[PDB]
Amino acid sequence: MSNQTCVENEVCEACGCAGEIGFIIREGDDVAEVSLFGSDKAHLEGKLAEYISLAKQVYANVEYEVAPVADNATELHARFKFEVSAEKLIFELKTRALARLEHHHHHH
Repeated sequence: MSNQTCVENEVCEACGCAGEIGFIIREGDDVAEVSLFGSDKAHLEGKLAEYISLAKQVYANVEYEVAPVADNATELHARFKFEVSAEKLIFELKTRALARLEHHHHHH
């Protein structure tokens, strides 16, 4: 609960035996990762609906999958499948801007 941060990264993944059964979408250039966070799952689900709208807009019949998320997870793990890496940069740019609302100045 220290005021100053201090996350230990050092070694990560690899030989981590993290999981064994296949269920998530195979990683590749045609796959993109999305990380969203908020007050809780309820708010993430609402914001998630908007994220999908952009996905369909950028790519028609877009496919996506969401891994297990707890109610107090505060974070949502989702993946999207497009056709080229560019879609990830354009989709991620608009998706981040949507949540970060960096478009235009103040509302008033």
